[PDB]
Amino acid sequence: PIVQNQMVHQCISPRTLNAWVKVVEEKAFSPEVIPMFSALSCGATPQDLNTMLNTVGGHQAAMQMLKETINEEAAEWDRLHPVHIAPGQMREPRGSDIAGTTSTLQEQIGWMTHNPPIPVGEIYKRWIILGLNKIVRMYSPTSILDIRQGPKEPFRDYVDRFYKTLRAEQTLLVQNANPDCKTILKALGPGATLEEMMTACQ
Amino acid sequence: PIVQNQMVHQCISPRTLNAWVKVVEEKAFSPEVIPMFSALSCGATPQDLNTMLNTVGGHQAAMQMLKETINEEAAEWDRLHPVHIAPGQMREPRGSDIAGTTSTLQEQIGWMTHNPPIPVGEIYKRWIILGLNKIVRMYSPTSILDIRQGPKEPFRDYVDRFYKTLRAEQTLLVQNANPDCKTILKALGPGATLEEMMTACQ
Amino acid sequence: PIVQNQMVHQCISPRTLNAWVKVVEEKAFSPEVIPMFSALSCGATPQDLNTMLNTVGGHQAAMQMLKETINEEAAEWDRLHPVHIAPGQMREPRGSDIAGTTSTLQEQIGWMTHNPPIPVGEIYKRWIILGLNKIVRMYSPTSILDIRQGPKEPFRDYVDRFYKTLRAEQTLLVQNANPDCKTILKALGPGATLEEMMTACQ
Amino acid sequence: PIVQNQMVHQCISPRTLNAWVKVVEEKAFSPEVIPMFSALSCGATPQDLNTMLNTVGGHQAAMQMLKETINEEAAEWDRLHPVHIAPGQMREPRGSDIAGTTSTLQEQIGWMTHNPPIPVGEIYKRWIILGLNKIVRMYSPTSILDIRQGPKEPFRDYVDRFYKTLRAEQTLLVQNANPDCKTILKALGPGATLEEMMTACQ
Amino acid sequence: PIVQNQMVHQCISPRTLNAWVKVVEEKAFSPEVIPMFSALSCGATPQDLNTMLNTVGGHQAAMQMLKETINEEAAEWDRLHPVHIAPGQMREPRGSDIAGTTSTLQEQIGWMTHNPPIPVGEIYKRWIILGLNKIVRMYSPTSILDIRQGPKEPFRDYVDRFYKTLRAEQTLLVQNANPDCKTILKALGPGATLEEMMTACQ
Amino acid sequence: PIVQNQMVHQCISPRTLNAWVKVVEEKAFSPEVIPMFSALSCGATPQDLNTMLNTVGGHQAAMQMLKETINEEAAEWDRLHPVHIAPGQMREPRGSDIAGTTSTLQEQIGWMTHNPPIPVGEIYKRWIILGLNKIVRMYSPTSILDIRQGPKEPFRDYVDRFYKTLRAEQTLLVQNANPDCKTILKALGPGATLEEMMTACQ
Ligand SMILES: Cc1cn([C@H]2C[C@H](N=[N+]=[N-])[C@@H](COP(=O)(O)OP(=O)(O)OP(=O)(O)O)O2)c(=O)[nH]c1=O
Repeated sequence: PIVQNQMVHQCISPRTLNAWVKVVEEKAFSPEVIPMFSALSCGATPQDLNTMLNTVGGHQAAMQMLKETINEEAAEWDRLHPVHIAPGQMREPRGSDIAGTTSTLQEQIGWMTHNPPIPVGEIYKRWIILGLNKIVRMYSPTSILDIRQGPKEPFRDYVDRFYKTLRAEQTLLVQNANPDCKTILKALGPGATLEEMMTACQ
Repeated sequence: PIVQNQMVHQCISPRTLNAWVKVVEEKAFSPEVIPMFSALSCGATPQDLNTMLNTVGGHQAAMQMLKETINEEAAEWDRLHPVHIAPGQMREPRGSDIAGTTSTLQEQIGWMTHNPPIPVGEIYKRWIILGLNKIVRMYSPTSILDIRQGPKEPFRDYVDRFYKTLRAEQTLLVQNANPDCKTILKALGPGATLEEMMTACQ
Repeated sequence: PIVQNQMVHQCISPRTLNAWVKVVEEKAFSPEVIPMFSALSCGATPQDLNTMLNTVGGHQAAMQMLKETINEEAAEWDRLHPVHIAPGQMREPRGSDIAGTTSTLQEQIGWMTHNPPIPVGEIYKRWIILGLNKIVRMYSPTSILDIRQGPKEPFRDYVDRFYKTLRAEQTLLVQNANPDCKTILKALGPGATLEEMMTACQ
Repeated sequence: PIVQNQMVHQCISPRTLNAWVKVVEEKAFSPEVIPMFSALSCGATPQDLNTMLNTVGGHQAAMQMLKETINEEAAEWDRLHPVHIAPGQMREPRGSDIAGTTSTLQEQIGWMTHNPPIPVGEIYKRWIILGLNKIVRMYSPTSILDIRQGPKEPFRDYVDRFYKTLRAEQTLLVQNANPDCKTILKALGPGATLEEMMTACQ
Repeated sequence: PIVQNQMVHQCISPRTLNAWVKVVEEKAFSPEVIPMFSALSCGATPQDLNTMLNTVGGHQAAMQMLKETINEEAAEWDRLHPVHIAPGQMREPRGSDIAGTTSTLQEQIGWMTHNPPIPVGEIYKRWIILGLNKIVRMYSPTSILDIRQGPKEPFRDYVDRFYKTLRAEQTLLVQNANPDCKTILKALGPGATLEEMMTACQ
Repeated sequence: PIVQNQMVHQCISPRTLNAWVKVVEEKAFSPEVIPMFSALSCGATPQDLNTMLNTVGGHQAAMQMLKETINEEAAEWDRLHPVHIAPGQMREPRGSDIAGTTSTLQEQIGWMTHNPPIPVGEIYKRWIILGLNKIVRMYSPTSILDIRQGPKEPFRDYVDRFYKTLRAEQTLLVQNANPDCKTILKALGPGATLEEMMTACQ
């Protein structure tokens, strides 16, 4: 990553490397993996981002879908930012330089610490996150339409399932509630907060 | 977070990230989670606070109740602090900027390290804590009225249950004691400290 | 805590937070918990001390006895140090400011780094330790009078039990020894060191 | 490694040492070991690279194949960069100096921090990585031609196996799919992305 | 401890605290605990040394024997260094100040960072180590005279037991060897190294 | 160790201490322990080297063989570097000073940070490593002549055993291969690389 000493390059830590590999191993593509990715890659260069993605051993279908989204984003970058070199001067990054496949670490550092910065790390991160969100959505196993409260399922447990599903996938809460709770919730009227719904079906 | 070097931004550490996720996994919304949240988010920016909340994988009913409390606090902020920009100048934060959904990290840093500081991290933290306290109270499973000393339950064990319940929920200690201990405690008279009660029913 | 860079404030570390919670979980109020508390709270502000106490999830009988001892110490402080403010000047701490319930972190820092310092962290720590020692003594399960050497119990094992009990609770060693060892120890005469006693009953 | 303070030498950390040994123990020569090697050896001197390789206890067939590839790369270096010393001056590195077998740590440091640098650490790392890629390929147990979708195997599971194999080893995806999915995929037409294939056989 | 920034005081780390408690829990008073104690207390003040000793929960017979040895060493210090104060000046340490029971942390720091230093931490450490060596010797369960090679016990295993015993306790190696190995060893003649003995009875 | 701030002394870390003790516990004197020793003792003083050796609890036969090799190396040092003191001047180290048994930490530091340095830490380390290599060789359980490929043993598994043995101990690879693989390997002709042998007997 690049952090403050000046803005300097630091090696990615074993701690970070291991945190990410273990998140992926334990959580696969549950939606909460994405903010963890984002936070573990704070200050990442593109080289660091590729490290993190490359150190994942399974899920190679997902990793190939990700390469696809990256190549689409990189093609769109190049459409909007065609590149035209001057000895000792900073060249303009192309999509593949942002994605770290045709740029050196030194180039990456030169862009990211330029004044003003060309934040290649943050641009690449957004393309990766875009890819990862597609993957989360792909691997979401259940439609929110199939999350319905069981006859002895506590409302709270049902709400947990409901919003967990909506998170991966992205009135009905009441519609999908069991008969007894639905009756209570209908009687609460419109404008009830979630808190008030949950208290009423407790 | 922002800490002293100057007040500088530092990446959230894997240690912190993992500590918080593991607290939530092991303790759910026992009341002791709140001071742990507070201490793990020392110096947090709003971006860091969202990271911590976003990395929680379960409990999405609670996470949605929290969003509600945040949006109420943010609406009250905006009622009290309407915003009116000057090139290169610091804009005034709105509720959604404090909550980190419409402000950049750079803006956040600019507010929090301003002289005088606009402590958006601490303001957001208070809204989050307000939400989390509601959640603790919601998930408290037992009324203090139902904590009563068993006939062979050691007084100390009963007192532990009593104050654990009162903590989640927020004379009777004596009223709820078993017959034998209640007699002893009545004889102690008013003004007995807890220490003296516990020694008397040992 | 406040440590040297100047004396600066630093966030409490996840390491410290977790160490303390795990000590309490594994050791409850064995006497060795107290020096561990003391060492983990090195440089603590009152806010940090409250963090550490607040992050404990069980033992709420003990935590309430502790609040009592704190309020007594704070009432005695106020009796000895009544407080009489000048714009931009440092106010004098009251008991509740020392205990961190009515003082801000900034006030705490201002007292503790004043020249000369008003060491609110160290004063509060002593009140806490006073409370914790009462708790250790309360939860000590056995009178030293009931620690007696078993007929086949190795002397060393008996001495361990004896001094472990005396530590929680706070001639007889010989009196409480078994017949065979007592005879040997009586023959050693007065002035024997513990080492010499232990060697004689080996 | 050499990192920024100046570019200074730092001892390899126990954390790094243990991370690498544990990667190798758990993952052997799965392809994801290589980027982990690369990232754990960030800033490595040749001495550090030899440390990391030497601390591996098993896999000595692989370690000897690696020595072979290193000696070939070192022989090619010497062919392209023959060496011709001046008291107190920096000598030119030979292959065996790059590989750290005939150079001291001090020499290594002198090359790597020279202006301009003679990046012996990065040159050696590339030879090692070249060797490790041969080893990954050797130990790849399955031809991509033998990865075929089972009749009840979910497409996603089959794609994972397919790209995992291709990664170790380095139209057919459709050819190797089961009859039912192959029919769907043929109907999608050419130019389908992987995402669209995976959605169609879901 | 006191370490270099100036010589400054630093809080004892949770890492150190936990390392020591775990050594004692796992190893009791095997002789190898002593060098670990020494290395974990590098730069320790007397306050730190007391912390480390006080955080041990079991072994209170040993801890009381240690207090005895400390009080003897402290009495001998006072015999050799009687103390005779000048406002704002450094007083001379007595035994009990060296052992940290009557000296403050500030006094300790003032002695240890004086020019020239009065190394109270190192003096106390030597008294502690003296005590701990007595304890190691006390708890050594076996005389070296009872370590004899079994008829099918590998020589190496026997030598391990022999020198392990001698270490706790502090020609015969040959005398205590089994008949077959003793014959071989007698034939080797005098002046054989241990290496040569071990090779001969392999 | 001594590392860069100036070259300053730093305490050995609990991390290092524990890493070494655990390596020895898990790996005994497999050859890979030696490079781990070397890397964990980077910058070690002789005092640190003795710490590391002294903290090992088992293997006291090996530890005594090591003392022997050290005393031989130290006797050879003294033969080549006899010592002839000037108030406030640096004395010349004898073998026993290099091995840290008759030199103080301060002396050690004075030698190692002298300009030019008298690298007592590196000299002692080489004597230790010399000893440890003898120990590795002693405890190597099998002659390379007894490593022969089983009739259903995969060639790769056999090569692993072969080079693992050669490493502890320090044409035949083909001679010791099973009949079927030996035939293939004979047909490959001379000059085959290990890679080509392994591919041919796959
Ligand atoms: C002793 C022991 C530790 N662990 C883990 C628990 C801990 N997880 N986290 N932290 C690790 C210790 O690594 P940790 O102390 O976190 O080291 P690091 O992350 O490098 O931080 P620093 O060195 O303090 O700067 O080992 C275990 O799983 N089982 C065990 O028996």
